[PDB]
Amino acid sequence: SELAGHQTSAESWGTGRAVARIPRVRGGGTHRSGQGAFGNMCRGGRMFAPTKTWRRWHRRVNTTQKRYAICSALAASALPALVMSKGHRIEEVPELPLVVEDKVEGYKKTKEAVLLLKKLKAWNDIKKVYASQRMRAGKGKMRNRRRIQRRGPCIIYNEDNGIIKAFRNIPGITLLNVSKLNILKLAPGGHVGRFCIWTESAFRKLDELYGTWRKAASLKSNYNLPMHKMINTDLSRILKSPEIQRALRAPRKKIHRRVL
Amino acid sequence: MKFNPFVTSDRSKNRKRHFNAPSHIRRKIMSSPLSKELRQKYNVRSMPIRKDDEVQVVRGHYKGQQIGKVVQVYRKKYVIYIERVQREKANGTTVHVGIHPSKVVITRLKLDKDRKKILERKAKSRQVGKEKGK
Amino acid sequence: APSRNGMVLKPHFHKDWQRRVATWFNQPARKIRRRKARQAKARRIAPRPASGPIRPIVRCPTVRYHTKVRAGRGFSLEELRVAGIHKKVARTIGISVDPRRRNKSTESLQANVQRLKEYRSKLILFPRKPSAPKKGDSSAEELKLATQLTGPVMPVRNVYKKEKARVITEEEKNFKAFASLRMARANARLFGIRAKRAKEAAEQD
RNA sequence: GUGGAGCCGCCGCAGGUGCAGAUCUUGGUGGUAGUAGCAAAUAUUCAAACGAGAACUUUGAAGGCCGAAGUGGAGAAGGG
RNA sequence: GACCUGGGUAUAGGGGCGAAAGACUAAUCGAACCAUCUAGUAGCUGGUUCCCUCCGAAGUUUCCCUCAGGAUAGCUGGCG
RNA sequence: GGCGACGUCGGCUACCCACCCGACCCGUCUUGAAACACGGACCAAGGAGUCUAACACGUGCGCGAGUCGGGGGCUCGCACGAAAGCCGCCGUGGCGCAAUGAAGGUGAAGGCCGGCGCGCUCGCCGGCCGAGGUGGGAUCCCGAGGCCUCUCCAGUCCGCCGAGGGGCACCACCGGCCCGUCUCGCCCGCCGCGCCGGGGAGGUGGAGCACGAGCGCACGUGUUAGGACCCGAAAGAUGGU
RNA sequence: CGCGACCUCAGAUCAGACGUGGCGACCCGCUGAAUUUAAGCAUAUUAGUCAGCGGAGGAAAAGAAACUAACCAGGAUUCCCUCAGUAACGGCGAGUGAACAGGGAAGAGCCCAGCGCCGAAUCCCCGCCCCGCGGGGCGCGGGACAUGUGGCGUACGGAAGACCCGCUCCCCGGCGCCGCUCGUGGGGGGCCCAAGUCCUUCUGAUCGAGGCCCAGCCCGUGGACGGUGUGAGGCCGGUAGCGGCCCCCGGCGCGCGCCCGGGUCUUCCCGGAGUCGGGUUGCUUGGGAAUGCAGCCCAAAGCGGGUGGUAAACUCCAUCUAAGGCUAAAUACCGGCACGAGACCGAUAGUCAACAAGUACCGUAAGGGAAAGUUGAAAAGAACUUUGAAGAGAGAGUUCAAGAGGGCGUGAAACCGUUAAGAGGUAAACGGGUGGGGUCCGCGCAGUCCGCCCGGAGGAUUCAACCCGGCGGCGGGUCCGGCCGUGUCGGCGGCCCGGCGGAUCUUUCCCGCCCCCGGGGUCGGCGGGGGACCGUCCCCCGGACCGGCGACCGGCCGCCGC
Ligand SMILES: [Mg+2]
Ligand SMILES: [Mg+2]
Ligand SMILES: [Mg+2]
Ligand SMILES: [Mg+2]
Ligand SMILES: [Mg+2]
Repeated sequence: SELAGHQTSAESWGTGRAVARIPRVRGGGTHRSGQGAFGNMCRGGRMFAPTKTWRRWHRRVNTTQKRYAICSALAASALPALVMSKGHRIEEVPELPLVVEDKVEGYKKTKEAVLLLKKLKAWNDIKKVYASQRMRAGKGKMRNRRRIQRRGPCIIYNEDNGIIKAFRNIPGITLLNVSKLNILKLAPGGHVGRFCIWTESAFRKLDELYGTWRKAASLKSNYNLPMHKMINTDLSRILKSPEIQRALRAPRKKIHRRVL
Repeated sequence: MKFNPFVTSDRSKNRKRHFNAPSHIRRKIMSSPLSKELRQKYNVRSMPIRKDDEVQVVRGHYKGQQIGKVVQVYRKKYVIYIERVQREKANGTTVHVGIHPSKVVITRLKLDKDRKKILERKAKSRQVGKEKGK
Repeated sequence: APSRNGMVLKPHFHKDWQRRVATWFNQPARKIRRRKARQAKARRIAPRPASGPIRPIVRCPTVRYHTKVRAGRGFSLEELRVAGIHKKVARTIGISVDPRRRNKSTESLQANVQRLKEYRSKLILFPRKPSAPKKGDSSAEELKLATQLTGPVMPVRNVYKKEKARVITEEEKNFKAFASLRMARANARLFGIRAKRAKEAAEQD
């Protein structure tokens, strides 16, 4: 409520007649004769600190963090655990960077779409999207967003030649260009590891577009890929090495409970 | 999926067109599909219903194999009346109970100078779309 | 109301400011509006260049910025005269003309003239019909393209000296010192009083 | 047990986010209570009718009152 | 009779009008009413909505048109 | 080890009652409330520490002597796209890396050796280096000596190691250095010998140096300005009936 | 004394045109307070803002320097980013507070008076016809303007005129159209894919299940809405450089109208007055010894005048030409017509108004101003019979449901009625403590232990052991193939058919030039191109080391099902 909520003209009684000192409306006649005027307390009144249109809605993240997160989301679709346990059924599928040839971008009819995802054993995810054809919890149904629908995979591509015309009807699936990506699409709802189907011309461009650690990338053009904070991350292989257990004391497993 | 900006997606307005329609739009939303035997003869899918198109009622309380002609089309209540389906009052008087015409199958149409021309164009504007597969 | 160690503050909010607020909730919607005002103007005119005419070479006018070079407003009006082109065909050739501009040095004159005699050399015009009064053949066999972007001849190209490697000579590593700046200040602010005592020298007769 | 068409858990995000009070605000309901009250200017009574039903209506007979600066007969203004 | 009364007209807020009481000016007058600036300011009263667990005080110094308040230290907690 | 059903056995909930003991009515100001201090008939729903800017500090993340695209530009005529992506001869620019002064202006390195001009407290020269020293200072290194089925022959080791060395961060001090003034003082330099520049040694003033730590973003707390936690006047002003 | 001009002024229901009111969010001009802040209050703050008044527009205003600058000079206005919360102002308190640079959006410049020349070469009107739409043009004759100055050329970057030289002969409107149109200009109407197929549930399906080796069908069409409840396929519609139509939109091409530009030298012309400035007074601004603007007075000048941020005098230098005018764009929008969307509100919320809301109602008037959404899928709204004057009951009926009965979804709490159970002298209620009673709950009823192993008792099936066959897996292993890390280089291997980068290099390399006398001296280079060296990345063979989440080969041990 911007400012107007105060188009009711009134004043306080100003004396101790027997009512509260809240502003009361004027006149007579109708039922809005001596009722409560504006104030947050009263019926038909104004609200406490009526919200403004200049609340700071839009947020900045500096782009070295916008690129640190897009590297850490593509590097979480590689591991099978971070992409099965997000919820994608990638049980029966082959190799986790699924890579198909550049001939897939000639597809302009969606019968060729469905036989693609069936033959890669990845249709068993879209069949799970059809389980999410519910309707919205709460009161979204009158703010016109109704059918809750789980996302399926994404198809990540470049040099669009028809692939957007063939997959945009399949329910719950996404496309995104491999030059103009989206951390919203790669890591939906915060949980990392959305399942993805790649393309030869897209799976190769990332080495120019993010790089390796050996060189700077040639398309982000002043970037270098992030530096790994740990050398060996498998500490079960670390702490079972004889260079460590040469210097440890002992175990100490006697409990020594309380003696009466 | 809607791509046009110039057409809606909301519930607040599509209902508001749906109840506050004009009348010439109103016959368009009150159609009934053609029967299986007749959607091969004219190969057209749906026709705006009128006063003489005889009909069996398929989905509802009075279901199937009761071919009878329509008698009166309440456009105000989006409801047809058929002279076979009836329901008695408490008085013993008969009145027609009404049904929404998307739950209704035309077994046989009516033809005039207009319906020869409408069934021309509604059949013509299908196989033009078949010629886009070159 | 002031408390432990902090900042004295003067915020300018005592004036009523809740009426004169200007939200930028349309600053995307103006960018997609003024790209259409270019894209339906880049193709609307011609294979004449977008990004305006050829702009001059101009040096920035302060102690802070006189080491760099800026795109300016127009050829001053003797560059049109030195390069030998009439002043009211110059803006329909496609060269921008600034009428009131001075020039007082050849060191910044010639960088415009060298640009200007090179522009017309890298220019082709179209005939009405190919009678071609002062035009050669077909313009480069249909000119290889249509349009440029963001400046015809790249208006900055801020260029620098090399001075690759030298040898210290004797004088050079002796003289040009701190005392070559002090007395430059100690004379140029004492230039007038020392001539005032050189007015008193005459009346001693 | 009613109800008749939508709802919840979990990881995160965002709030016009939690009521005993403000002679709070709107709305509702008791206790008081079948209580206080229906007391300015004298006054009604009998029979008949219409009626499902009469102290209060009509009709009669009697008793009365205002009493010509009217508790009468007519207008202005206002009421429509 | 310096009498009472109907309608017409005139005089409007720091102004009308007064045989004078600060009376009267649409139940409002030691300054009318209506709307906005305005949600005007308040060292002043009234209120300030869930649970557990840990720690847990102060009414004194100095100065102020300060004595119903604030600053400063004191005392407290959280973070290390 | 013992006892026992077709109505019995256990068990309580926001259940009733009886009894004993305990028990003044709740919010609020207040040194003090059950108050003969105020508000409260009952019930439902509404109903009060918000948002924006600025700052400060703590924490979290990214990059790091740099960081930041917030503004424009680029991508096809895309619903979710008012998103996201990129620019870098788009770094202009902010804040930081450089302080002091009123201002003109000026603007942060000493150490060790040797040789010397009366080595004369003044001073001149080359060389090696290079952030000065004192006392504490976790940690790390050397570590005499000891410690295993018999005494002599040796190995990586381990554990207890007396003393000693290098010394992070920091804390106190002494010195140095930069800038502002003040006392004393002699010398040098020449785009040209002057009410010209430069320097010295002491003592003070400074938000300085002494191998830099900042910017961006997000969150919390606090303070201010905005109607500013909600409610409240007697007024005041314009413009009207 | 009449007559005739011309100047002043009037008259007309004369002929023909205009203007007046509405709106007001945005824009332009005036006028313009007080609350508040300062813990008081006068200056200051609030703010040159609300109110008041007058104007127009789809934008308006602003605008082509009487500018910023003080150096290697920038060059209309407007807008955005900074400069900046800085300079400055202020009981130097609270507070207020710009601009120039710089970067981008946008980019468009011109005319007139005058000065001087052209025989008024100019405009208006009336009438007739040239001849044409939906109307106006250039003809021709009348009348008026106008010499107190119309039109052409001209505008301060100069311009004219006289040459002289070498070029060149145009544009623009309408007219008819074809050929187009970037989302393929705009509007309008009208159409464009696929299951109601089997079984099942229901008041009703849009439910749950199902569909051969193509996964039942369509997908550029799984947005959405209504349908008797939850729909890609039942129907409107969505997608689509999908279609067919009807009108309108800019730009080929004949008849018209307009119609010598440029440079060089020589002469000539060259500018806005009760205004600038100055004084004094008020308002205002950051403008401070007066920024703006106004009143009043005195009132200019031509090498002049304005400005250059501390008043005055002198001198020097810079820059612009004021007192006349026009102008699209980038830009502001909370009223208007249409729209689209929403991490919103869900009927005491959202605007006051989801409904017959600025309505009912009040006030003499200015003005103040609410309440109030929901039966069902369908009215199928209770026919008919009984009682009563009727209200209202009882039956019957409709519906899955009247336990949905014409403010009818759900129907809470207070409260009241009634039934039952309980108890009742210190008003009731409460906390601790058991006891009594009642409701329901389980175990379940002297009828509950549950699995593990062993020994007896009878009962019915076939492994396992080994061995063969068998495909798979674990753990080693000559790492033989392949492998990849890091340093050593070499083939310079692709450098002259390599990647990016480099204020590393080269005045015998290649263009446009200055310095010096038709040339040259590198004689110093400058604007620019290669090719040499490094710095990092690409194969070869060669080396190391691990064959490591980098995997397979065979052979071995020891598992595993069939
Ligand atoms: Mg709910
Ligand atoms: Mg109490
Ligand atoms: Mg007043
Ligand atoms: Mg309500
Ligand atoms: Mg009840």
